[PDB]
Amino acid sequence: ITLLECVGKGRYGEVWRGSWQGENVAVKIFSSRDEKSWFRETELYNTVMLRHENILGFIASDMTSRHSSTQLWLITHYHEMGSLYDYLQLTTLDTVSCLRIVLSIASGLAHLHIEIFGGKPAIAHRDLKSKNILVKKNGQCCIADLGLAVMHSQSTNQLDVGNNPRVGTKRYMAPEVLDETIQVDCFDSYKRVDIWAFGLVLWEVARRMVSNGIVEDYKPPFYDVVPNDPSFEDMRKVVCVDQQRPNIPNRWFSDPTLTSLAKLMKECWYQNPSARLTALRIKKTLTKID
Amino acid sequence: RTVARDITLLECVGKGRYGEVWRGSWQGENVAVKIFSSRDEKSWFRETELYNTVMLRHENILGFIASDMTSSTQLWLITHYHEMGSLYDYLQLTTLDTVSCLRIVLSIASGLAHLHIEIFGTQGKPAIAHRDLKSKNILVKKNGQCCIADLGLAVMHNNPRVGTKRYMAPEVLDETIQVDCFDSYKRVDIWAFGLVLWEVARRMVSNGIVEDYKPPFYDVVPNDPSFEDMRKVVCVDQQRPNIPNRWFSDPTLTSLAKLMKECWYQNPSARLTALRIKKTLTKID
Ligand SMILES: COc1cc(-c2cncc(-c3ccc(C4CCN(C)CC4)cc3)c2C)cc(OC)c1OC
Ligand SMILES: COc1cc(-c2cncc(-c3ccc(C4CCN(C)CC4)cc3)c2C)cc(OC)c1OC
Ligand SMILES: COc1cc(-c2cncc(-c3ccc(C4CCN(C)CC4)cc3)c2C)cc(OC)c1OC
Repeated sequence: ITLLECVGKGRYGEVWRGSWQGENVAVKIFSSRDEKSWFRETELYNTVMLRHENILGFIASDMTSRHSSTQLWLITHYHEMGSLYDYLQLTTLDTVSCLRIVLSIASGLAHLHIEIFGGKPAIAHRDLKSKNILVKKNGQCCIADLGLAVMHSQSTNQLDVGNNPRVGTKRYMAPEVLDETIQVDCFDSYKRVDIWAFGLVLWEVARRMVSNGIVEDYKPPFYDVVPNDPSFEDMRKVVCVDQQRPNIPNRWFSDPTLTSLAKLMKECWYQNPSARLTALRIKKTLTKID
Repeated sequence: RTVARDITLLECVGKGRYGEVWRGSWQGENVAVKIFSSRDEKSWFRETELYNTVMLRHENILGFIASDMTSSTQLWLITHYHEMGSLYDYLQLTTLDTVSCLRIVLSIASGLAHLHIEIFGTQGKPAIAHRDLKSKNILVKKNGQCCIADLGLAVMHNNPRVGTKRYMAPEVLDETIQVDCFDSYKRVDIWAFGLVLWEVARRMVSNGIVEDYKPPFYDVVPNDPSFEDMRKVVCVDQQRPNIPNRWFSDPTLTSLAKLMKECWYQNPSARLTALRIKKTLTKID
């Protein structure tokens, strides 16, 4: 592997565009601060039946050490168009491209959430957001970063919540995460947190779909109501105390597709987690829209 | 930067149900490569999770180089390579003198005490119990010291895998072990250590005499002894390995026999600690 170009740097570590046997690959180099995400992602990618067109493709994971220095690498497919967050900054969507994106995300999420016997455990992501979705050259997306994932099997009644003090991205946390009332030993609780975050992603995408010559600028969820670099408490205030949800631009109600998407995202945002749609129902609804 | 991950596999040095171990070459140096069967993936996951928690570095612990998952899934553990092989291998083709026998057993005690001890701080470690100590899980280094290998069953203060039945302590065989008490697992390691000390002491020459290499309980259980075979010997009959008369003519072997007795008490809380074993060994000879 030759590391060519740094494509991301934060507290998790860095991601590099790398060359391997002539092909681009993505190399995530973890900080020791996030070593538990490296191990969790490795446990999740050990599932051969995780493999799916809308899940970021695994190549290898390695821990290498000499003396007191440890290197933690995750190597995946490389998507040169980058994340959905990057794509939406500068590009607008037509109806077909908007539905293709959101159906591909629903398809990946339903794949994660549903157990296959024989297989793959049921999986909840816990950090779904537009920076954790990659855009592929076919116009479908794939879901990335399983470092916070929770696994469940109904066949053995086993829940595996892993060992990771990391929490989800604050801007996308559901009300029950922000108020810390979430039932921690309930697998359905985790799926419902993913559905809340999916609704926010739907909103980010729909804003960029043109209708009647109008589009909204890219904004992240709750851009207008919290400080820059919002705290956990900043998010709790708007989501839990103020009962805020992302505003639906009135121009959407002129367009059948955006009217349907607004209905879908509202059914992701109930404060009652058990009222929210399932990923399978979202996928079926998006298979029927326009 | 170009990261070279070119490992060449040269010769297979071990093959079991676990998988295989190869002598390999990495940047001109010998490394050992363990290739796991999918049947024993939990052992790779446990050892990897442990090393991702605490990067153990100790002269008497097999040196960690890398843990690799490649996409079925292939799971590889890469360590230092010890050309003299396992203590089990080594004791079949050599006898020992007083100095080499003590250096072997004190190095094992040193590795085990390092596993067992909690050290506070950024630079520290959780306490660890091995749970499968035996002569095949100890390697002989060129300098005459040993190192402990295989943390697949280790616990920090796997899965279908259980300890090697020949070396199981009485409380494991009678299922009385207090499973939520970390000290219980240390005491299981001390039992197994005592058996290893017996295996090594047999091969130490005194007055021109040596015993043949044998595994513990060779005279009272079959090959691949069952759980019931072991329970009847160790729990019901309370048998222990034989101390030959000739040891009692040798001050070193007399001291070693006393030490192994203090590793084999039926009551696990009566057994010596690894630290107390080290101290005793430093005062022999
Ligand atoms: C695991 O295995 C082996 C690896 C290597 C090896 C090869 N390339 C680069 C490195 C390296 C360089 C520099 C740092 C540090 C420098 C100080 N600070 C800034 C943090 C980072 C870390 C690591 C290494 C250690 C050599 C070995 O020996 C020949 C190994 O053993 C077989
Ligand atoms: C989310 O998580 C993971 C993602 C990836 C990954 C895979 N393909 C492509 C990328 C990418 C490439 C390029 C850009 C551009 C965007 C715009 N521009 C201003 C600079 C950079 C962004 C992103 C990434 C980040 C790999 C990972 O692991 C190896 C991930 O972690 C699991
Ligand atoms: C117990 O466990 C592990 C052990 C090892 C390991 C490390 N050095 C050397 C060896 C070895 C080499 C050579 C022989 C024999 C064969 C050839 N003939 C010339 C006689 C000598 C035996 C043994 C091993 C098996 C590595 C492991 O992992 C990578 C182990 O698992 C954690």
